[PDB]
Parts: sequence; C-alpha cells; structure tokens
Amino acid sequence: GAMAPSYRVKRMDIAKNDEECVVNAANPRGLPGDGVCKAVYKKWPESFKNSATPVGTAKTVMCGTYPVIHAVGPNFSNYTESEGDRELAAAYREVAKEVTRLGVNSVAIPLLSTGVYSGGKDRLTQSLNHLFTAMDSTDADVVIYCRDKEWEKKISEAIQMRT
Ligand SMILES: O=c1cc[nH]c(=O)[nH]1
Ligand SMILES: O=c1cc[nH]c(=O)[nH]1
Ligand SMILES: [Cl-]
Ligand SMILES: [Cl-]
Repeated sequence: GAMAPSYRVKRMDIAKNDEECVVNAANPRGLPGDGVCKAVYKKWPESFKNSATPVGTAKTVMCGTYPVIHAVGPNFSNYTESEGDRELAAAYREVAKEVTRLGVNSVAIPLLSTGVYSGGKDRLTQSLNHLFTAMDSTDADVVIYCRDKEWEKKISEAIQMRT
C-alpha cells in the first residue's frame, strides 16, 4: 500500500506515466483501437496477447513485469444511459480488484467511456464518480490522466473538494 493513499490528476499521455501499472481504456476485442488504447498499444504491444474481454470487465496482461489492466467501458452509442451506467460502474469495480490483486502501490488510470465511447456527451463527472466509488477502498496512489486543460481543472477541483 501507499503510506498516505492519494488521488492526483495529470494532463499528459498515460503511455508516459510514472506509476507501477496502467489501466487501458480497451475495446472488447483486444484491438489496437484509437485514442488512449492506441497509445497503450504503441508503448506495450506485448500486453495485447489474449487481452479480449467483455464490456464491464478488466483483464490484466504483463508487458515484461509491467501490468496493463485492460478495462472495457461501454460505448454509449450502443448502450442505453441506464445499462451503460451499470457497465461503466462495473468496469471500475473490476479495475479495483485487479489493482488489489497485483499488490501495486500506484496505478495510472484514464476516465473510461469519456472519449470515442461517450456517445458525444460530457461524462467527466459520471466516469470520475464511478472511479471514486471503486478505488476509494484501495490503498494504491491513483493518478488520473487526461488530455484537455478544462478537464484537468474540473478533475483537480473534484479531488480537492473531498480533502
Ligand atoms: O479503442 C478504444 C476503445 C475505447 N476507448 C479508447 O480510448 N479506445
Ligand atoms: O475530451 C476529453 C476526453 C477525455 N479526457 C480529456 O481530457 N478530454
Ligand atoms: Cl504528453
Ligand atoms: Cl472512451
């Protein structure tokens, strides 16, 4: 565990993280994909051996000794708001189980279903609150990675609100 488990946010490519493991915003088929998934494929392509896994689940594959946790959020283009919400919460609960099982002291995590799987909606608050529900009972240092300056400010504010 971390000495004083924390949440932080950074605005940069998750493929350059400084944590003991990474969460991929995966697709169910283990394909290179786009966005975070493509950056993860470039950096850790070995981790895509038998990484296919259903929506709402996480599957870890080692790249050397570095764990890549493939977390499959719902594509809100395909799911109803209600079913999508249930699967998005479930994907994060499976991430918390994997982070715990691995015994890591830190994890780099993107906001699932906020990019090409958002169904064109802003899901910062929805995705971040499911991340907190899952990760609050873990003792790993969590570092959330984002792209956009306005998202960094909103994520930082949500973290600081609780402290
Ligand atoms: O390929 C995919 C699927 C989900 N999320 C991404 O970032 N890329
Ligand atoms: O538009 C987006 C989606 C995810 N993360 C960001 O920082 N911006
Ligand atoms: Cl960067
Ligand atoms: Cl996404």
